[PDB]
Amino acid sequence: GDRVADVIESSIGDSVSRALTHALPAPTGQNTQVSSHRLDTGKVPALQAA
Amino acid sequence: SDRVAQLTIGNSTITTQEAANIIVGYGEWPSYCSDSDATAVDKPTRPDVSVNRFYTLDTKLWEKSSKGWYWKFPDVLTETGVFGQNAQFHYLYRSGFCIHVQCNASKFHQGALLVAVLPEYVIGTVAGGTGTEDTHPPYKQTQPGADGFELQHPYVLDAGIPISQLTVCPHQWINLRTNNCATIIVPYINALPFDSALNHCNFGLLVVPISPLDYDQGATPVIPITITLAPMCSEFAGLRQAVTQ
Repeated sequence: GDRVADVIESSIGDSVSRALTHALPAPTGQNTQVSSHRLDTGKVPALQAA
Repeated sequence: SDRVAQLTIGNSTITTQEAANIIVGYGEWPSYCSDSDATAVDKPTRPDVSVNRFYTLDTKLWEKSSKGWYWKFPDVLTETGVFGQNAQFHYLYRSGFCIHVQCNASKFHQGALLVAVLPEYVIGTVAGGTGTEDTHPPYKQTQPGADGFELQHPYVLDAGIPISQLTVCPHQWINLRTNNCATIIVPYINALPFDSALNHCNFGLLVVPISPLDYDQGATPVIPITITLAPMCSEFAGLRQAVTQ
């Protein structure tokens, strides 16, 4: 009998693969959408950290 | 109704009294490019007045021993106006054209021209005359400018093809008894939605007299031929520094 608590809450016996991602379809390349000019702060896609 | 006509695009305007109907090359009008056909992602520019107006090139002369001429479009306008000063900056180009031709004369003169529009009119040399000597046409015969270039062998149009079959293209005549001008409208003819304006030359205008000019003494001998034309639905893309050639 599993009467202790550290055995009930245990993560042992996990046959599942936690996947962050998930596949999607792509029969064609992506359709470029329209854009216009923006002059805002905070928003800044160019600056990355590699 | 069919004789009188007027042509107003841009700041400019044309009148004419003894004309004929207007032609639309290959049965359709100009247009801007679709979002499906197009491939480039950059947003074009579309001035709509500074470029889409009548430019006047140069005024030739028509003697009795004249043979013909041609002009390559849109090479004619690469040094003329805000049109040309955009076509040097950018790399990609799209446009249509309206083309109006002038030649006046009295009711004692006689003659006939043929005003045709041929896409991809490659020029071919004479192979030295013997046939063996391979040659190529120089730069001033393929992009001669706005001053035009004169034909040497017009029966074959300098490309091994007769002039007898040039009417299958968009053509008009100027029979001096009947009319005094020819108006031709043309869409953008190319396999690619955009293409350069400096290297590529999409079509060539031809003006060949079939029945020669003739008159009697005491009459005005100078019979000029003037060429007028207007871009339409002009787009540009790929901005960068100016490139003459």
